[PDB]
Amino acid sequence: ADTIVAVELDTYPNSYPHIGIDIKSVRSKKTAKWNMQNGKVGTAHIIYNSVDKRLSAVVSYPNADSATVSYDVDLDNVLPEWVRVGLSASTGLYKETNTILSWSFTSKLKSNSTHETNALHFMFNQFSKDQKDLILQGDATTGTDGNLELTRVQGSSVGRALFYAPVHIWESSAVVASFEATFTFLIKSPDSHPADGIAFFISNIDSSIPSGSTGRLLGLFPDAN
Amino acid sequence: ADTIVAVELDTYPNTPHIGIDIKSVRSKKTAKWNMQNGKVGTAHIIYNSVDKRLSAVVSYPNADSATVSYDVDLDNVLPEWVRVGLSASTGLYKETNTILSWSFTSKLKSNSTHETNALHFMFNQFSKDQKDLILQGDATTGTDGNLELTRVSGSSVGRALFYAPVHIWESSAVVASFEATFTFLIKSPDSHPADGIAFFISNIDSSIPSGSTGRLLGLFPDAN
Amino acid sequence: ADTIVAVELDTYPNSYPHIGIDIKSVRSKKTAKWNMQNGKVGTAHIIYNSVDKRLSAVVSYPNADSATVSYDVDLDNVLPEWVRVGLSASTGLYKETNTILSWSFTSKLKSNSTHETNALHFMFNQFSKDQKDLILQGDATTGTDGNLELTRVQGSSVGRALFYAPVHIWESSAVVASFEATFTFLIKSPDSHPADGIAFFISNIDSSIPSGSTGRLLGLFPDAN
Amino acid sequence: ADTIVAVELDTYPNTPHIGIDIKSVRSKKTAKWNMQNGKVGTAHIIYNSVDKRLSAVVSYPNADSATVSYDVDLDNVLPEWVRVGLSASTGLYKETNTILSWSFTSKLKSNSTHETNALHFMFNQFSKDQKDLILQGDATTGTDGNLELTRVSGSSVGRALFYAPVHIWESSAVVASFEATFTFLIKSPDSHPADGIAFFISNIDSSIPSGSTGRLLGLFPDAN
Repeated sequence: ADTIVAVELDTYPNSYPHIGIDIKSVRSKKTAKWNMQNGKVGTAHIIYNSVDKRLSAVVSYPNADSATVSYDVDLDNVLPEWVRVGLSASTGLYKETNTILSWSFTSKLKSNSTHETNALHFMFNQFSKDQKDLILQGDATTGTDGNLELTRVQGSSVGRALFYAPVHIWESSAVVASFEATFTFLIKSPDSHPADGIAFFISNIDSSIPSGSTGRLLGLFPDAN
Repeated sequence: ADTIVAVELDTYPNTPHIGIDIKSVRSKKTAKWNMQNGKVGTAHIIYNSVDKRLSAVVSYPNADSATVSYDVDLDNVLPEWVRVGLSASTGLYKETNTILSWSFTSKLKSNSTHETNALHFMFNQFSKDQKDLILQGDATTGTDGNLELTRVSGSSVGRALFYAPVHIWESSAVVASFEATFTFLIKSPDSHPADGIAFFISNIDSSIPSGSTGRLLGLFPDAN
Repeated sequence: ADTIVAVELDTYPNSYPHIGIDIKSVRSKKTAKWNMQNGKVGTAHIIYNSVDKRLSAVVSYPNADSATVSYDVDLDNVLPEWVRVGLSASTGLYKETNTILSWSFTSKLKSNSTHETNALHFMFNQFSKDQKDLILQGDATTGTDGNLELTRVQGSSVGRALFYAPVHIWESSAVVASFEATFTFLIKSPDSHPADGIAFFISNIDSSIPSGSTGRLLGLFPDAN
Repeated sequence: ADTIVAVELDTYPNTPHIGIDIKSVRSKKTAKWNMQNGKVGTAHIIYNSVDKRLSAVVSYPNADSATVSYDVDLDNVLPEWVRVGLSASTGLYKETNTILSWSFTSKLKSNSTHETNALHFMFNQFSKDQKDLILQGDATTGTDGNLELTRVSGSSVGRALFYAPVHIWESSAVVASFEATFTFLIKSPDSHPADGIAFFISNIDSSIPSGSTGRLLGLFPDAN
C-alpha cells in the first residue's frame, strides 16, 4: 500500500463537513468542523517543521471563518525520505467540480553546516493544457481556463495531480526540515448537500490511485473496509 | 519600558543554556547549551500564528544541537509593529560576539485570496557603512565584512536592529509567521567565558536600558 | 537637487500617453507609446542588472498589449550607493485617482565570494492605515480599501510613498547587483482625456517632493523650465 | 538531434575562454577566461524575455571575473519545455569537475494580474541518492556531499539534469526570465589541463551524443 499523509477536506456523510489530518489511514487522526461554501474560492495553507513536529492546516474563505487542525507527527517516522507531493479529489454521486486555481509548495532541508540549505519551490497560478511538470492521474485535466480540474467536469469521478520531481522531505542529517503548501480551490455543485473530498497529500514516489478508492477514500486509500 | 521577546544563548554564572525570554530576563524555557569556543554556530528561530509556538535550534558543525520551544501567542505580547535585532554582552573577558550572517523573513497571509504581505532581508557581508542597520552601544559593522556586537580589542553591550519596522501581526491575517537565522562566532582565549548573544523583537524605538549588563543582555533593565 | 532615476507613465499633453525612462531629468531619455486604459488595472515590471546595464520596463493590461522601454545606463555612475525606492503620482486639473493595489521589490548584491549574497525584498498586497514601513509624502494615504492612494481622492494633487529602509543598490565589490520592481495601479478618471503621471523612482535617501513639482514634473523634478 | 543552448568554460586546444553556444559548438560569443586551478569559481547566468539577451559572469575570489552576452530570443531557439543541467568533459589529464552548489530559478509572469508561475531549486549538498537529478555518463553524487561531473580517480564526460521539465517560455507571458548559479572546482595536478564545464538547457530527453568528447562537452555530436 502507499504511504499517505494527507490533509483533507470533505463533506461525505459517513458527520458534518470537516477538515482532517490523515496519517496512513482514511480514519482521520484529527478533524475540525469545516463549513463548505458552495461556489466560493477557499484557501488551504499546510505547514510542517521538524523542530516542532506538528503538522498544521488552516482553511479559510474570504469574509468567512477559518477552520484549523494541527497534529503531532514526526514525518521522519512515517514517510520515505523521498516522496511526491500532490492534490487529490473524489466526487460522490452529485454534479460538482473540484477546480484548483493555484498551487504552490516549498520544501527546505537545512544542514548542520553553515549556509547548507537545499530548497525546492514551485508556484502555479496558471495551468496549461500540456503541464509537463505534473503527473495527472484519474479524471484530472489541465488547461480548463488555465485551471486544473481534478475531477471530471460523471458522478464517482476520482482525479489526482502529483508534481513531477521527487521531493526530499527529510534527511537523517538536517537540523531542520520544513515544508509549506497552499492551494486555492473552488467547489461548485448545483445540489444542496453534495458529497465531495479534496486533499493535499504526500506519498511514496510511485503512488497510484488504488483500485476502487472513490468517495471518502479520496483517491488515496484502497479501503476503509 | 521596552517590550522584549528574545531567544538568548548565555554562560553567565548567575544562579551554558539557550532560553526563551517573554518580557523578563527570567526565561520562560531554557535548554542546556554546549558553547563551542572558537567555532561558528547557527541559531534558527521560527514562529507561526497557527501553532503559536516559538522554537529555536542552535547547532555546531559535528552535531551538537540544542532546541527549545514555548507556546505563546505573540499577538498578545508584542505590539503590532516591532523592530528586530541582535544583541550581546561580555562579562570581564577577552571575547568576541561576531555575526557572520543574519537573515529574516516575515509573512502576513490574509483571508483575502492572494494574501501576502512579506519582508525578507539577508546579510552575508556587512559594510562599514551599513545604513539599513541601527547600531547601538559597542556594536560596529565592517570588520572583515562582519558585525561585531561587543567591542573587540571587559563589560560591553552592543545591539544591531534592522531599520524598517516589521509588521509582525495584523488582526485579519489567517497566518502570520516569521523566521530568523544567524551564524555567530564567540571566540575567547579564556576557557570558561561569561557571554550572551540574543535575537530579540522589540517596540520600534527600543534602546539599551541603563544597567542591562551581563545576564540582562542589553535587553532588560533588571532581573525582575 | 535629488538624484532621480524614474520609470514613469504619463498622459500629459506636453505627445501621446507614453511610458519613459528618466535619468536625472524630466526630459525622458527614452519613451514608448502607452495606451492608457481608464479604469483598468495595469501592471508595471521594472528590472535592472549590472552585468547588462540595461534598465527595462514593461507595462501591460489584462487582454491588451504590452508597452516596453529599455535604456542602457550604469546606475553605479548615476546613483548614490544607498538609496530609497518609491512610487510617485501627480494629477493635472482633472478628477482622477492613482491607486496602487500592490508593490513588491527585490534588491540583490552578489559578491565575488562564494554564496555571499545580500538581499532585500518586500511585497505589499494590502496597505494598512498605519503603514509604518512607508514614508508617505504629499497627498498620499493608505488604508483606502487596503490600497495606497498616491494622489488626493483636488486637481493638482501630488503624492509619493517611499519604502522606509535605505536600499544598497550598488557596491564597488559586487560581481552582480540587480533589482526588480512590480506594482499594480488603477487610474480612474470621469474625464475623456485626463492628464496624469505615475512613476516608480529611485532617489537619494532623504528625497522630498521639490517645491512646485506638480503636473509633468511628477513629484520628482523641481523644473523643466 | 538535441537542441542545446549552453554557457561553457573550457581550455581545449582546438584552434581558456567562457562562451555562449546556441545550438552549435561554434560559440556565438566568447571572452578570455583565466582558469584558476584548485580555486573555487562561481558562474552566474541570467536571461529575461524583455532584453532578450543571455549573459554570464564567472569570478574567482581575488576578483578576476569574466563576462559575455549574446542577444538572442530563446523562444525561437528552444522548445517550450526544456530540462536544465550541468555538463563536463576532461581530456587525458588527472582532473576534477566538482560542483559544490547549483541553483536555478525560472519565472513566467502573465499579462493576467497576479501572474506568476515559478520554479526554483537550490542544491548546496548532494546526496549519494539524489533522486531529483538525472545523472548521465560518469557523473556521480555524494562524494563529500558534492557532484562530480567526470570520474575522479582520461577522457570522461558526465552530465547532471534536474528531474522536472522546466517551462521556459509560454506565448502570452509578459516576461519570462531564468537565472542559474553554480560554484565549481577544477583541480588538476597538471599545470595546463584540457577541461570544459557547461550549464546547458536542452529538449527534455537530451542524452550524451556519441562522440561528444573533449571540446564538444557531452553536448554536441560534432564540430558543425
